Formats: sequence, C-alpha cells, structure tokens
Amino acid sequence: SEIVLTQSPATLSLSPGERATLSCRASQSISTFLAWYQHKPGQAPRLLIYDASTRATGVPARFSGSRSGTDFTLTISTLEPEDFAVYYCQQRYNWPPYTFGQGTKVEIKRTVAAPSVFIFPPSDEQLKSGTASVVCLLNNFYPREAKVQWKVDNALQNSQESVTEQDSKDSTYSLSSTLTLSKADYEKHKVYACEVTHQGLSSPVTKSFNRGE
Amino acid sequence: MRCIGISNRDFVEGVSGGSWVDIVLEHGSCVTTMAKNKPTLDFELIKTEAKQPATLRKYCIEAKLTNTTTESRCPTQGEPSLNEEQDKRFICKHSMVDRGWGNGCGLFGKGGIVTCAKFTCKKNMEGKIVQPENLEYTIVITPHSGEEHHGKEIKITPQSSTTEAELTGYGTVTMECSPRTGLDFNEMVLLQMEDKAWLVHRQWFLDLPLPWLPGADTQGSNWIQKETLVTFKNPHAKKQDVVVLGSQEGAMHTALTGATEIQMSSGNLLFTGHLKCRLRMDKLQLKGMSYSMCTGKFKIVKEIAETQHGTIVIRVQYEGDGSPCKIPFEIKRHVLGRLITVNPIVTEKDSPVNIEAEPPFGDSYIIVGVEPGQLKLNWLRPLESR
Amino acid sequence: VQLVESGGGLVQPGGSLRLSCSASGFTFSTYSMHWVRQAPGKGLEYVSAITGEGDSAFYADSVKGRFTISRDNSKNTLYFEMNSLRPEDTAVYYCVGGYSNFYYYYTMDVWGQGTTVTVSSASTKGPSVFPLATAALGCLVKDYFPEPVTVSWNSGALTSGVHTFPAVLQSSGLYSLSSVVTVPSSSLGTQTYICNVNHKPSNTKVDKRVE
Ligand SMILES: *[C@@H]1O[C@H](CO[C@@H]2O[C@@H](C)[C@@H](O)[C@@H](O)[C@@H]2O)[C@@H](O[C@@H]2O[C@H](CO)[C@@H](O[C@@H]3O[C@H](CO[C@H]4O[C@H](CO)[C@@H](O)[C@H](O)[C@@H]4O)[C@@H](O)[C@H](O[C@H]4O[C@H](CO)[C@@H](O)[C@H](O)[C@@H]4O)[C@@H]3O)[C@H](O)[C@H]2NC(C)=O)[C@H](O)[C@H]1NC(C)=O
Repeated sequence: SEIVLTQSPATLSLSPGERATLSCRASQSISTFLAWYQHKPGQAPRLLIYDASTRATGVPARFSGSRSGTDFTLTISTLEPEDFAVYYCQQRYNWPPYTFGQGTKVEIKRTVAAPSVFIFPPSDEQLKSGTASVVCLLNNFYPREAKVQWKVDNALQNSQESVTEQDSKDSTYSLSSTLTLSKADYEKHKVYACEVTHQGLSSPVTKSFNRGE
Repeated sequence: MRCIGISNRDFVEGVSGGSWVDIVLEHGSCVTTMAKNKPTLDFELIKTEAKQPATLRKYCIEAKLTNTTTESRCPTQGEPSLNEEQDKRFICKHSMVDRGWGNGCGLFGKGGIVTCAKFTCKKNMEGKIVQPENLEYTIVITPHSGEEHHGKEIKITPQSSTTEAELTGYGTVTMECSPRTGLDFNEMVLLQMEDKAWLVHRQWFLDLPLPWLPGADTQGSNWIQKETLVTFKNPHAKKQDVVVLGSQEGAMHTALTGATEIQMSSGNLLFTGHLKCRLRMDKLQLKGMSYSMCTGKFKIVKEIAETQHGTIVIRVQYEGDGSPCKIPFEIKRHVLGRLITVNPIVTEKDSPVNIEAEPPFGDSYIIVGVEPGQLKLNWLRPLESR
Repeated sequence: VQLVESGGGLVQPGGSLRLSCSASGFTFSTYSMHWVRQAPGKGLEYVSAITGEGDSAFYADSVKGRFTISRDNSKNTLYFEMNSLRPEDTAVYYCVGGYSNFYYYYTMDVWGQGTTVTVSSASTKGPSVFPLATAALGCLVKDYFPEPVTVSWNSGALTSGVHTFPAVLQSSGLYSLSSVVTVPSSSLGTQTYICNVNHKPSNTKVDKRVE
C-alpha cells in the first residue's frame, strides 16, 4: 500500500536560540527508514538526517532525529539564523516511491509590527492603453497573516496579491495588492480604496484617492 | 559485518588450538570466521579477472552485405573483372548469363558475369586463451566492528596465492589461497559473446564453420571463410544474387548449452570461480582488548531483528560516559548463547553499535550493559520441523 | 562529487523535451539515480528512478506513461526524455543520486542545482512598465512572459528599502509584478528615481522615472 508522510506544523515560528521540534507521521510502519532535508529557496535540498537518527556527513550536532513507531521527530536544539528554512521528511522504506512530506516552514518569531500602507493610482501613461491598474502596498508587517480588500465607490470588489520572503535583517514581510480594471470601468467610478486588516492594527486602515485629482 | 543479511553465508570456526582455519570463497557467498579471543571477520569474493588474455580467433555471428557491384561481358569477349576481387573485404563469384541483342550484345550466347559485395560484421564473439595463473581474485575482509555494514581489499592469483593482509586495529591476517578453482583453463577457450561468456573446448572452437579473423589480425576486416554466411544464386542464367545467411546468435547460444557458462554482472567475470583458502590468525588481536568496561546505560535504537541463519542483530546507543569502552553483553543467571560481534566496543556515544549474537533455542535473555537501567531483553528462538 | 542538470526550457502543451544530468566525481554506475520535481509554490514530488546499471526503471503514476528515465554510464549522464508535456509538469527538476547496492535504494544522496521546465502556450512577450508615483514609489511590470525579470533602482545605487514582489501569473497567462521603495519625502525634490527593468527573454530593457 501507498505511504503518506504527514508533517506538522505547516509553519513553525521561533526565535534563534530556541529548540525546534518538527514531526513527520508515516501512514504505516516504515521502520526506521526516514530522512530529513533542509530546503532553502534558490538552493538544492540538503540531506541532514537519514535512517531516522543518523547525521549525514558534515551536518552539525544541533540536528537530531528520533522515531517512535510511525511518528518521527526532527529536533534542532540551538536554532541559528541559517537554520531558518523549509524542512521535509522523506521515506526510503522498501521499494519506490520514496515520497516526501508536505514540508514545515521554520520562520523567525519577531515582535508584532503593523503594516505601513500606500495606494497608487494607475499611471497617466497606462490609461492610454485601455487598462487601469491600482496598486496597494502593505509594508514591513509581522506576522505574515494579512487581509486587504478593494472598494470602488464603497462597493467591495479583480485583484491579485504577492508577498515577499521574510526580510533577512528586520524579519518583516511586505505585500502588493493589484486591482485591474478596463479604462472604461475605471472612468465610471470616483473613489478608490484599499482597506487593510492586521494583528498590529487596532482597527482597519484605509487608504484611498479620487479619480479626479 | 558485510555477511549480515547475505543468505549464502557460512560460519567457519577455528579448531580449538590450531591457528589455521580453512574457508571457501565464491561469488554471492559470504564467510564469517571466529576463533577463541580473536576478532570475528567477514570475507567476500568481490571480483575474478582474466588478465593477459590472448585472443585466439574472432568469429562473425551476424553479417551484412553492402556495396554490391556486378560486371558482365558479351559472349566470346572473355571473363569480366572488378577491382573488388582484389579487395579482401569483398566476397565475389563468377557465373554465366544469357546475353544477346536485348541486353546490349551483338552476339547471342552465355556471357560471363561477376558479383562482388562488401562483407561487414555486425556481431562477433572472440575466443581467448587464458593462463590459469593470470586469473586475479579480489577478496574483501571486513572485521566485526559493530559499525554499519571499513573493509581491506586484497588481490591474489593462483601464483601469488599467499598474502598477509593488515587490518587497522586488529593486526595482520595471513591468507594462503589455493590454485584449485573449478576451472581447467588448459585446452579451454574463454568464448565471449557481448555480455555472455562460456568456457569451451579448443578443438570445437577452431572447428566452427563461421567467418573468422586470426588472433594476430589487429582489428582487420578481411574475414576468412566469408562463404559460411554468404550465398550466390543464379538459377535461370538471367541474374546472379548475393545473399547473407542470417544471425547465428541464438544458434550459438543453443550450441553452448552443454558448456560451462560464465556470467558478466557489470561487464566483468563474476562466475564459476571459487577459492579454497587457509587462514592464520596468530597475528590477529582483539581491538580495544585494553579498554575498560562500560559503566553507563544503553538504549535500543532499532528493534532486535533475526537474520536468515537464526542469529540476531541489536542496534544500541551508549547513554553513559566511559567511551571508548567495552560493551557488557550476555545471553537465567547462567551463560547460554554465543557472540558473533566479539569484544563489542563504543567509540562515540552518538554512534550506535550493531551486535550480532546467536541466541539459544527457545527462551533467552539479552542483557546489555550494567545496572542501573541495564537492558534485560527477551528472545524466543523456536525449534524447526523437518 | 556533483550533478549538473540541463535541458530545461519553455515548451508548448502536448509538446516534448529531454533533460540531462551529468555526473562527476564518482563511479556513476554505482549510483541509483532519481528525478525529483518541485512545482512553483508546491512541495518536492518524487517522480522517477533508475537502477545503477540501467536495468530497471520506476515512474510515479503522475508521470507514468509520458516520461522515460534512461542513463549512459560511458557518457556519465542521466536523462529524463520527457514527452507529452502538460502545464502541470511546470517545475524545477532535480536529479539526485545515491550509492546503491540494491536497485533504487540509497542512504546518502547528491543533488544537482535544478532545471526549470515551463510548459505553456503563451508567446515570449516583454513587460509594459508603469510608474507608481517617508514616501513610497515604484514600478508596475505588467504582461510579460516567461520568467524571470530583473528590477534595479537608479542602476543599483538604490538598494535600501527596495521590495520587488514575486511575479504573479494572470488569467491572461502573462506575469505581472511590482517593485517598490520607501524614501524621505524631502528627497522627492532632490533625487531622481528610475527603475531599470530587464526581461532578457524578449530583449526588453526599460528605464522608468517615478515622480
Ligand atoms: C560502400 O558504400 C558506403 C555507403 O553504403 C551505403 O550506405 C550504408 C548505410 C550501407 O548500409 C548501404 O545501405 C549503402 O551501400 C560508402 O560510404 C561512404 O564513404 C565515404 C568515405 O569513403 C563517407 O564519407 C565520409 O563522410 C563523413 C560524414 O558523413 C556521414 O554522413 C551521414 C551522417 O553521419 C551518414 O549517413 C554517413 O554514413 C556518414 O557517416 C565525413 O566526415 C568524411 O570526411 C572526411 O574524410 C574524407 C575521407 O573519407 C576526407 O576526404 C574529407 O576531406 C574529410 O576529412 C567523409 O566524407 C560517406 O559518408 C559514406 N557514405 C555513406 C552514406 O555511408 C563507401 O564509399 C563504400 N565503400 C567501399 C569500400 O566501396
């Protein structure tokens, strides 16, 4: 039968120096045949532990592996900044497929920081093209979780969002929200607003402009 | 430690007193050796190689005819000729055809014809003469160090039969291997066909009716006896035809059934060789026989597993601090079973140890370490019916 | 000890492609070789494997049928001759290898750097760059294909406070992203701000002033 590996938690938020505990659950006994990888974006996945508890060549001692039936644990004692990555478990039991877990993201825990918000109207340059793009920027917030909704003439809305990777030095995130409309639909409305909801904000923050500036 | 997991495994124990111990190594067979107060060692024949092989003859088993060329002459105008008749890569034949006005002759009669075609070999087999003494063997000696399944490679030949091999931390082991394989290379030819190979009678080999190149011919194209795979047909005096006779590959395999087959795993001679060796262990010593007994507690890293030969494998980790130190091991109150991984030692607390032991028939107690938390594990080796 | 992959690129749906993986620093024949892929925003998917000797092959159902794993031990190369490509096979493909003594099994591995395979019908198209006029400003880099695009500010002079957002695929099948920067309000009258956008696949180089 098919072996599924289940990783928990999806995201693990900790501070450097803390102890990280990552779990991987096999759908059936896979004995001791479990491997752990560290995956940094823009890097090849790196083997850390194999056979549940064996450290690979050159892998530092802060990385520990343990088993208890179908439940496996990856422990990192003194978290260092370069240990902030995505961790995957992999089964090497019997015969292929040697499937992977869905991954656990180990993220830096930082003080809550509210997003500083900015709204940009479509450029004069762009409207000439028959399309309008209205952009909302949510800058340097923490935690990652944020909600942004668009209101045109106060009617909730045609938008796509993108988030940066956790900042290397201040440990924050930034988000772009882009509202797309035809110049025709854009010209038949006046007020354009971006309403942001975040942990670090007592009440929603709104930024808006009037198309008649 | 290599033998652990190999089904074709032998447990050879040295006769109480006598330093020597006789073993038999073969491909896909492992050997475990034990002697009182001597380390347990694992032997495996990793490769057999025929060196300095003199090609006797090379045969064509599949051919192709290309570059067909014909020349004819009108009646009474003599015999035709092609330059190809002097090219030794070409097979030629002279015949007679009906000539006349309708085929470009002033006269009506039998005009001479000549057909030439280029004989090209598509598949061959070479017969090699191998000197028995030129047969190199590669033996791997792995000590029972408790470390994961470290091995000293050693090369022997029926001439250089006796070699002393040094094992880092265990001393030296004298090996005296016999030129007594199940292989009489004398009047035998090592017939090699692609990835298959066999050992066959010399006269049979030379008597094969196939095109050949002599041992002497330096990657020649002048195949002797081309006729054996080529046929010329001219039944109605209208045309001469040249025809290839079709692959003798399967035919050869069939002819070679009642022959000693040799296998070729990863393109090398990995069959029919078996080496009868003698082993002197007087210069061998138990590693860490000077280390003190472990004081701390032990943990069971992997559930105790039974091997195909009734022996058991225990992977354990040291929790105490005495390391490097001797692991206390025993198999109620009185000693019962024997240890395979003799003088088990810890090198680092972090690195677990694999101990192989033979439990006794029925219920037994595997006791690892010393108190407190001295592991008292239970085994059941049931008896077997016919 | 290394694995170098190549052959990744843009392919049209229903289309075909062949990936290579050149092995160095070890006896290539002694290693079971494997192909692992990662689609954008998804996890690692173990897709196929081949014996050290080339004898036998394994394929995950996700690829079984369309993809064929093969290897040349003389040329030290692993191949993922991948035919019948679909948009869902868009991913970074990694080759992995491990010393194997039994079929496809391994303990310690070796990974290549990856090769991106894009399966899409959209044509190569340059971006349209618009300005997004403490103050914040930026550039909207809209409707380009394929990835990647590079954005710099004042030709690399402005680095501090820059946030170039990951590209997002539109329903159009074209990408769009924004690059922003925060600066003192006082500097808006004293410093010129120009984003330098370069979409090498379409030979598009654009410098836009944000004011
Ligand atoms: C006998 O017939 C030969 C061809 O036979 C036919 O085709 C094959 C497939 C048979 O099974 C059968 O069906 C037919 O009867 C004929 O061969 C010709 O020989 C010349 C050399 O004498 C070859 O020329 C060299 O070609 C290479 C590259 O050409 C390749 O092209 C394609 C793609 O790979 C293949 O299809 C070809 O087979 C070739 O492999 C050149 O690089 C090379 O140049 C250099 O060497 C020459 C010296 O030969 C120098 O003078 C130059 O300056 C260069 O430095 C040659 O030009 C030719 O390829 C080949 N033809 C074919 C189609 O094979 C041969 O003439 C006949 N043999 C005899 C003994 O009569």
